[PDB]
Amino acid sequence: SPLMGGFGLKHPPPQILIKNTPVPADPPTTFNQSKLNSFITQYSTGQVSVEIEWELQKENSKRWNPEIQYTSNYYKSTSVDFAVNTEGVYSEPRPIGTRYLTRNL
Amino acid sequence: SPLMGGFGLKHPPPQILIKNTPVPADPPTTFNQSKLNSFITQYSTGQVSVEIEWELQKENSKRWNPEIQYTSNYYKSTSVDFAVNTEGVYSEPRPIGTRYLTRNL
Amino acid sequence: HKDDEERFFPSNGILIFGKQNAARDNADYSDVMLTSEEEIKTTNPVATEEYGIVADNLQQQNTAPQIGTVNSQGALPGMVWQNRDVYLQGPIWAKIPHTDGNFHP
Repeated sequence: SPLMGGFGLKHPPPQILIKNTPVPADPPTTFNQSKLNSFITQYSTGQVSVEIEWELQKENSKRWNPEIQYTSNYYKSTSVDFAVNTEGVYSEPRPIGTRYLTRNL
Repeated sequence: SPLMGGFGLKHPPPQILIKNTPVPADPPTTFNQSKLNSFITQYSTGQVSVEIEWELQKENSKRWNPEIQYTSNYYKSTSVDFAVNTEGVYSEPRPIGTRYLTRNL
Repeated sequence: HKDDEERFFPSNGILIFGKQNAARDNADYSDVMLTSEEEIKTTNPVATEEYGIVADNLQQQNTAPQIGTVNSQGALPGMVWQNRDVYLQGPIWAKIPHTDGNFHP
């Protein structure tokens, strides 16, 4: 199990390598064996979609009293947590763990 | 809609009336027209089961930031909320409402 | 214990059963029944002895080699061992705690 947390996979999601294909600038009109180092300055943009299906383990608990749940703070604040501020900057105010429900050992 | 909250029903769950059938003590050996007022002292005990099926309206929300959730307090305390104390007395420490998730108007 | 040391036992490393009518607290040695796992001497280290000896430094022509006594040794590759014996008076099963990881549960 990976030490910084998560799922250890023998065959994880493969690395997806992307590169702009080099587009040479105008080569000389006399042949030169040297590799071309004059390239058209270039960048690419696009959209990337990743869809992950997760399987869930539903809690089947006979605990009587209410559990601890992750909740947003009810009290007023200058900005909404996990939202943008007045400058458009999205921020994550705290690290949300995963362990809130309880099980017996 | 009932003012103290809940579901207004034209035909609510019917009243379930229960009574110990009177068991007369020994009547006199000569006829008396008067209604009997001497009864064997009596009480009944038993188990009652009520099963209610509730339909749920699942939240279908595109809210980005986390919602307010009802949660138990994480901090230590003398007793567990919504549990029994050392004397076996079950107590409800607070009134838990129902409105924690959010909807747009 | 090792060979010819039946009188020795680990202080809290054996199952100790009480004889009939043994006191709950401060029962004498004659009132209890010490178990012995001497059968696993062949594979398991003696409970009251060190696992082995490891080097504690790098010997040079000016520094004599130093050895460290291993009093606690976790799992090493190639290690083999026997479990504790069961007893007529002893437990049969235990629930493996529901955890992410266990070693030889």
